[PDB]
Amino acid sequence: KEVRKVRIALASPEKIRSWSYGEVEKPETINYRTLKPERDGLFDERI
Amino acid sequence: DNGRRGAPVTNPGSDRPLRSLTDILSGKQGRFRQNLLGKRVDYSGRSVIVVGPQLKLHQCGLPKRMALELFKPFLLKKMEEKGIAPNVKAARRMLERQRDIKDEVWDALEEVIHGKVVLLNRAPTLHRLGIQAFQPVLVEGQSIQLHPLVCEAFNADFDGDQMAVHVPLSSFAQAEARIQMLSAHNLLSPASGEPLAKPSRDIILGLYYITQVRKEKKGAGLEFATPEEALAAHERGEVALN
Amino acid sequence: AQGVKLHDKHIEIVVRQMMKYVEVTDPGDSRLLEGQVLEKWDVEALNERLIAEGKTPVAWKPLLMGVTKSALSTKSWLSAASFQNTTHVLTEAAIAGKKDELIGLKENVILGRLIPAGTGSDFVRFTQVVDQKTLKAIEEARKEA
Amino acid sequence: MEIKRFGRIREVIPLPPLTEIQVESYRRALQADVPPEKRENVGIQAAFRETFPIEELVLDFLEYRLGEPPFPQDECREKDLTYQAPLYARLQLIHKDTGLIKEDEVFLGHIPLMTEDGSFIINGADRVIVSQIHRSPGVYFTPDPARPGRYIASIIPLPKRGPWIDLEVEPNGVVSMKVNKRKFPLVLLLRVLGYDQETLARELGAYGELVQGLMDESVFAMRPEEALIRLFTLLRPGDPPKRDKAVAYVYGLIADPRRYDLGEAGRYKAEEKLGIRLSGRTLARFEDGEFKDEVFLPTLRYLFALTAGVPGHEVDDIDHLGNRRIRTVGELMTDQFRVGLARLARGVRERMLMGSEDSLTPAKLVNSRPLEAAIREFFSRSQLSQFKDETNPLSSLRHKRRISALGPGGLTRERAGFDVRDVHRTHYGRICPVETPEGANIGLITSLAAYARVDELGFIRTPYRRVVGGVVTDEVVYMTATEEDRYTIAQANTPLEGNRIAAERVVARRKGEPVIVSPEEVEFMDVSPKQVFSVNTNLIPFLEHDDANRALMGSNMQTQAVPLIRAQAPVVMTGLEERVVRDSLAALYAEEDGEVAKVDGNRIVVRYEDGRLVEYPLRRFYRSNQGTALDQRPRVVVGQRVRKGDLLADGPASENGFLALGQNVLVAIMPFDGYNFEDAIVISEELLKRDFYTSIHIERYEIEARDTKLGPERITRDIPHLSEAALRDLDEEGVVRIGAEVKPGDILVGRTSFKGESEPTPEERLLRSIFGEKARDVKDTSLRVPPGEGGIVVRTVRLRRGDPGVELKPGVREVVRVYVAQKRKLQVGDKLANRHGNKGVVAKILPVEDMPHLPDGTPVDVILNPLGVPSRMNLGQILETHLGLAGYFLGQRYISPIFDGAKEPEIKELLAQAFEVYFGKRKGEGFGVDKREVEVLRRAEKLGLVTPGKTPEEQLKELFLQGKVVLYDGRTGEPIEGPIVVGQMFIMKLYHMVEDKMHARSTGPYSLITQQPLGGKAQFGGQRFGEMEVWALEAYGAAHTLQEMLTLKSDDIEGRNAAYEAIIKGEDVPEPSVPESFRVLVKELQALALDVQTLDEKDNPVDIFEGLASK
Amino acid sequence: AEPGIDKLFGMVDSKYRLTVVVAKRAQQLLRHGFKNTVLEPEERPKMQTLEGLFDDPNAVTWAMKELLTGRLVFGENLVPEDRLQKEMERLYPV
Amino acid sequence: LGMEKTARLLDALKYYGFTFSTTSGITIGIDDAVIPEEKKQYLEEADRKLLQIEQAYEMGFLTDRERYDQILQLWTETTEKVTQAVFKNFEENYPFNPLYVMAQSGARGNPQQIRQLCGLRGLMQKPSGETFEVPVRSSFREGLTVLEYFISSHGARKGGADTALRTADSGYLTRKLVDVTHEIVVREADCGTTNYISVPLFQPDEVTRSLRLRKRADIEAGLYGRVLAREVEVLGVRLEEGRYLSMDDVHLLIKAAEAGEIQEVPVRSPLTCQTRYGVCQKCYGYDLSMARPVSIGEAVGIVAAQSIGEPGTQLTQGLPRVI
RNA sequence: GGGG
DNA sequence: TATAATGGGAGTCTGATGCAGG
DNA sequence: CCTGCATCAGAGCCCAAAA
Ligand SMILES: Nc1nc2c(ncn2[C@@H]2O[C@H](COP(=O)(O)OP(=O)(O)OP(=O)(O)O)[C@@H](O)[C@H]2O)c(=O)[nH]1
Ligand SMILES: [Mg+2]
Ligand SMILES: [Mg+2]
Ligand SMILES: [Zn+2]
Repeated sequence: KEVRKVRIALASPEKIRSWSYGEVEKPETINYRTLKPERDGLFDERI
Repeated sequence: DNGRRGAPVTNPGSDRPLRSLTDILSGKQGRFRQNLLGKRVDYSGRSVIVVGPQLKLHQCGLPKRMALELFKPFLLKKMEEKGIAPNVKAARRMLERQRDIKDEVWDALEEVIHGKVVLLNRAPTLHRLGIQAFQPVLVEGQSIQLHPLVCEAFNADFDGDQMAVHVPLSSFAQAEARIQMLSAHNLLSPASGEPLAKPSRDIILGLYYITQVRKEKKGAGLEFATPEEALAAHERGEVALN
Repeated sequence: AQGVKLHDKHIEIVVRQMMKYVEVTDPGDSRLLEGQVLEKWDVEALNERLIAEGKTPVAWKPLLMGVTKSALSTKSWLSAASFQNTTHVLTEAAIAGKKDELIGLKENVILGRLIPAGTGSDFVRFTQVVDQKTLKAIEEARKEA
Repeated sequence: MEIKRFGRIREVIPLPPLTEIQVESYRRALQADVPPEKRENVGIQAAFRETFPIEELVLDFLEYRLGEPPFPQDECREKDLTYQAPLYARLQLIHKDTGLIKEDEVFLGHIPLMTEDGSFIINGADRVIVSQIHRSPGVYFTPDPARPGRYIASIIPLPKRGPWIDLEVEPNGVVSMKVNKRKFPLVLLLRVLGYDQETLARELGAYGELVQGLMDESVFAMRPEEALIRLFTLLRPGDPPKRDKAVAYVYGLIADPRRYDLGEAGRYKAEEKLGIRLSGRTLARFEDGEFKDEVFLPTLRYLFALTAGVPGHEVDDIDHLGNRRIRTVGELMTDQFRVGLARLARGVRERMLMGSEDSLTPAKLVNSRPLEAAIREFFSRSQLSQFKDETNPLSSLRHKRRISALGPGGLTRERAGFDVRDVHRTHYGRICPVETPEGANIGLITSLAAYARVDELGFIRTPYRRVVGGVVTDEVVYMTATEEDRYTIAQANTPLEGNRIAAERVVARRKGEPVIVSPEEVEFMDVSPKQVFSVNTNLIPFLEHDDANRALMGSNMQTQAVPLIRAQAPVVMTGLEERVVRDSLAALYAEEDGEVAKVDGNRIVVRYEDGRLVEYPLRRFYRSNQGTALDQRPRVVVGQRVRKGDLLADGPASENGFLALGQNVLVAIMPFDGYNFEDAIVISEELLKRDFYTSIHIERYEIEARDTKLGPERITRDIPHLSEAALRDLDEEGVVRIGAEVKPGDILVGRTSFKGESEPTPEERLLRSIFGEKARDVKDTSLRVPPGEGGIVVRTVRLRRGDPGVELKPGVREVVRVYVAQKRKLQVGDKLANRHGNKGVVAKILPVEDMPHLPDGTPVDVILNPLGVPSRMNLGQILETHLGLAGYFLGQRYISPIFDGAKEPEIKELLAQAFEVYFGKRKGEGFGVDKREVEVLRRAEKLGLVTPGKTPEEQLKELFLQGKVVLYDGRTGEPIEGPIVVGQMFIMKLYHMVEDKMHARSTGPYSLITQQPLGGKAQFGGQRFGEMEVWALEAYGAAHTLQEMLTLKSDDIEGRNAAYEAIIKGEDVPEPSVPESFRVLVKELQALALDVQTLDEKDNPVDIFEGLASK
Repeated sequence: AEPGIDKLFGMVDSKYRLTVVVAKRAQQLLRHGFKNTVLEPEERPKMQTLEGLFDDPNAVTWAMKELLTGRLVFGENLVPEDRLQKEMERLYPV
Repeated sequence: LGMEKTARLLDALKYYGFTFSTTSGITIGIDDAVIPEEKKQYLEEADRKLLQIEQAYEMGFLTDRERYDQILQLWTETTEKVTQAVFKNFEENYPFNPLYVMAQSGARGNPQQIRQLCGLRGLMQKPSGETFEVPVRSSFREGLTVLEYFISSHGARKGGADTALRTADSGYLTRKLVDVTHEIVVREADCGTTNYISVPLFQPDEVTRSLRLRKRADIEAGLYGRVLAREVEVLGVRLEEGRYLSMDDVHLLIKAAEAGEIQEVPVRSPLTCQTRYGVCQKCYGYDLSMARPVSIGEAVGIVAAQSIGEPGTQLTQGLPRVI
């Protein structure tokens, strides 16, 4: 189907959670030795 | 929104406020005015402009080295149709090194650009004529050649100005450019309705010089009854021709 | 005075946008509030539905606003949010649950769409070309059961 | 050839050392050549004396010393090292509790040293520190714009050394004080100083209603201690007003000679303005337990006396160059030094609390990291520390004398308005009125005037000759702006007989205002016209004939002249071009008298009278910051007898010691077939043939081989899947051989890098299996040649780890540098200009047979369109050509000084003498007047150019005195229908050359977040098609062209991949899809907790992520 | 100037409608390899190579020339769009 | 003849124009800036007048304000006088002089620039805005004095800074205009409105306290290319409802007005158009670049913003009044 | 800072 | 993982609009 | 009711941009 309109509206905390693929539990970014992402951190591939 | 309320959060040992979500969306550098209402584009180039008196109003000088890059995908396809390379991948490998470019490749590019137009733009683009379409004429050399009559709409000099080139890709773009955007199809100002491409500078200078008439002081308004008397008076050198 | 020939035609286009809006003096029998600001078109459109519904129509006032304020008030929130005052525009839009109908140029530019002007206008957009050979060829097979 | 100098002005003093503003400022700050006990308290010394002693325990400062540089200047530039000296400081530790004294000399890091010519070397690159103009500290009184009869007194100290103060007098009648933008009644502060109602009444009172309006009873109802506590609660709400805490805050803000610094200039301006004498640089004191006022009461006293209209009280003009001072290199560096020293003190006081109050020496107590970072921060990143402009020797000389009003402690771009950008009357003789940037920075950045020097306080001074009676002495007095306004100053060109003023009426100035005055009233006189203009402006001959807007372009562009291999000095000079080469330090001179023993391409050895055989090595083909070649050439021969100060080698862009920014060419002023249109220039192919306007340029290429987690990058000659044709010019190790021609695409340094987990996809696995070649462990990362670049490889430097003297940044095994040179012939699109501001690009190169030529067969060099002259009003170029015509035939060059120059009659005498050689040769050679010369003469008498009734020789000479000659068109052979102006002009080849600027891209690199093409030629970027460009496409209604710009040619990923595939297959490009930078916009609004929904006509959601983001 | 551009603006109610007819026509020609053209062999636009004369590859030039002849019919709702595509691919293959 | 031929005409005018300019023998030498004999006379006249105003000051007849004001007026008139002298001397005694030829034909130059070459430089301005009483008597041909040069530098710098700060104000202005009008497009042929606007051909004049004809170019700017709202008969010509006014039609209406037949013209205008989200063909009028009715779909709002914004650069109230 |  | 230690250091100018105040 | 008065959000384009 073709895009005819763009609406913008407030997002409930339920909906904010409706988008989310996981909770970021740690301030960690990536592992200092392997350089791969830290599990449950900001770059985690599981999320 | 960082800095909105209270002290802006900074990285340690720097005065630079960190760039928050609000700063990314808004402002001159923001998402809207940088990447959304305008963009950097492919199939474009830029160089110094030089005057090209010999061009017709619908033409521009385009350096061959610039044209080879802008039309590179077209040049690859055409190089296979004739025969300079076995396939598209090998043809590209040949253009990579400048000494691997043979002379038949230049003839190949000429076939490609036939009838197509390119866009010339010079900043600042103040009205719709800051961009016009021209059919390119390949030239040796590193300079763009610009037609004299269009310098006014562009506010172009040859004091070192540069212009940008763009290649409309599709049949649709090319049509819009050749009909709507061609320099020769826009001769009058959309603002005043008066002529825009019009004589100026040397052109005016030459035409005024040949159409001005001499007025000489030697004769100084004498009366002569018969015209044959007058020619005689001029023959004596008493009265000037004009 | 500066020696610039310019057609009034253009200045009138802008001034027309300056007068685009009105302020309600009495709602009569409508949902509007006294002092509410709205486009002159929308209240004229509303008033023929009221005068055709018989209830007393909305009383309105001419309103003159400069180009900046006028620009910020257009119904399209993508136009306004890309201009200026981005947060303010966007917060009021998100609250209202605003819908951008993609009427103007900037909205469509942002989405990368084919703008509603030139070759993109709906007037010229759908025009077809066919050669007389193909026109008659298609025509003969279909003129039957 | 002979050099004929005009002008009657005898300049009593030469130009000062031109880079002295740099050299003298820094030498004064470091005082490295002064013995420590004899140092005055200034610069570095003053910073130490200010920060120490450090209280708790007491650490006291003894003295500092500067070592010698670890590496010489040349070596530093090579290795990307900073040219600097080790700094040590002797400190004695005292225990305020015990008596213990431990003393040691602690190492504080390195300080960068200035070279002889006034520049720096910071990480291998030569840099300049630009002086900063700003408001002088002191006490100023300006009118309050709101109330037309009241005034504000503002006390402004040196930058970052205290708050700004405003003393507005409020509508209620009480005198208010403004500090840190907060206001309160000033009476309260007066009581803290220990003032009583009597002192204020008796001192001031004379102003009936004003002094009584300051009086507030509630404030007097408390001794000086209670009033101090009361004020503190106003300035710091919520902080408990403890008596030691309040004293500390107010002391540090007002009386502390550490946290509050008026200038040394501030002290003088304050003492002079208010008629008081200051004991120090602070507004008040802490003495005998209470506060004692210094400034505040005299400042209040002057304000009331001014409001009342008392004689001797005036408002101050804040743009006057007496109230505006310059902050030079030493001062800028010292400010950053002072900050770094105070930070180190924080470390000292904090360490005097933790870890045992006894077992500490000064060496363990001091961490120098804060000091080193502050100095390194200033030199590597301040916005007054700039990459040196060394395009040609004049470029750097001008750079060092620039004055900026921008930078850390000055105006911003968005923060700046008209008063500051104006040319003030006091700029006369001090700041050049011409040399300023055109555009946004106009008036903020300027150039030091030629005869000006900056005094010890920081005010610019200019020389004038004393005039006693009517006799002009030779004693010269350097004056500040404030002191200059007292006297009556006659113009420099006023007629003189001997030492006597010879005119009955003289042209003079009183406070910048021009006035006619009798010789009895003349107190001083200008030294020279040269003192009013910058160094670049002084290089423009016939400047008195050029409109200022164009003269500006002449000045600025000489900075941009590229050094030419055949460079020559102009045939018409101003007489400064000799001094500029000498002060620049580009050339080379003999130290003492002597005889030249040896002369080489690489070196010159001179035997002096002393007997010492001093050897001067010559810098040959060194690459400047802008890539122009700085190279010195020998000017003497073996055995030549030289005196002290005679030339040994010529530097770049200098010829026999005169500044050579260009070449002298024979020019014809006339339209040529539209190749002249709108400033373009037509040139003769004869110029390239004889290598005029050819310049050498070097570009630097660099590559590192580093350790990775996947294995080492290696620089090797073995590169996967490349033919021997491709590797031919590479040596054994993978480096290109010195003396090879390299063109775009060619390998400069071969390098391999280990392949990522992209370890070849199964598609590649099967292909590789077919050919029976194992997929290699390493991929070809070799350094190559960018599009459009290339040349001859002239040098290679290779630096590894584990070689003597070299350690790279962590992880880096080796660094290779390749220097590639090119000889650039003039070509179509390169840019030329003369010294009067005529500038244009070369649009046509005609073969010599097409060039217009003189009757005797000589073709002209340049054809300039006359349409450039009349609107521009730069006529100096016209007079320059005429005197240039005479000089072409007489074989001479001239010195015509500015404003005291060759005038029209004198040039006419010279032009007539030339005609004899241009014509008399012919009459003797057995040729008479030409047929075509008569036809032109016919046309000329209709124009009133020649007088009717004279022989052809008489008429041709009449034209030659108007600077016009007969010119034959090489195409037709027929004459130009009129006589044409022809002569010798000095024209330079500027730094803007098409080879550098031509760029184009089909597809290329994209940005990380936006996926749009990158910017700039070096990244192979795309052009920016911006907001205004979209409007252009919109107004034309070209929607599909516009949509292409917004999608397939930028960030629409599916579309751009698909579009390329179509062009190489011969299909048409597909209709575009959603641009990726819009998807970024959507997700960024979601990060702001806003729901952005694309909808169809039925109001149902449309998924633009094609299922990828939904669970 | 494009040849006979003034006559082309004559044929349309809106200049932008001219651009669409031309653009769409050029796409018809490219997809079908020019063999649906209404031009005759001597009216074919030619291109001078180093070898010699060949057919003008630029279909947009072709479309304007074709339009000038009068043999093309332009308007709205002339034929369902999909059905046109099949009849043209039937008469002049790809 | 139309566009295609006009392109050919333009290229032809281009071709021959260049060729003749080269062989014509146009040049500029220093002697081509001709100081008129009238200059010395006009300067002598100016000094006796200035001396007379000084007598009225130190004798207390006129104020400091009055004296300064009178001096500026005297020197303004002397400037004008010397210009006419430059151009009269050129026309009568040297009509093919290069400076003269370039200025008169419009190739380059204007009277005031030529006056600075051959005349006096004239009055220069102080850093504030008030003018120096002492003028620069020299011309670029004669050459200036360092003091004359310095006095002149002040105005140069102020001009340069003014222009720099103006392009930003103009630039910003243009961006506002595009944003307020961007949605406006010609969306249909006729909205059907019965409304219109009456363009006045006469402005009430204050000096005559009655009426005078508006200036030509002004009327052209209000009339050319507009559709007539009602029929208009003047001088026996029928201008019908719905007719686009040709430039000739406009000249006819001006002539009828000079003859007292018509004082104002009913005309369709975008102010009164009823089209939603844009205008219609009739209320817009000609597409001025093609000198013919605008095509439906032309993005007219953008063209209005660009037409208004582009001149912003060159405006000396000035641009602040427009904003 | 530099180009239009 | 145990003497006792108890409150911080630091920097222009325009026009539009929503607010505590004679 | 009206007016001072602050807090905020604006201040041209493209290219080198020498980190
Ligand atoms: N917007 C903008 N334009 C610039 C800038 N720098 C240079 N320009 C261009 O510089 C050009 C100046 O051209 P001029 O040579 O002064 O044009 P002119 O009116 O003919 O003046 P003369 O040539 O002396 O007669 C303008 O067309 C501008 O577009 C800039 O920073 N911003
Ligand atoms: Mg220019
Ligand atoms: Mg120009
Ligand atoms: Zn309408």
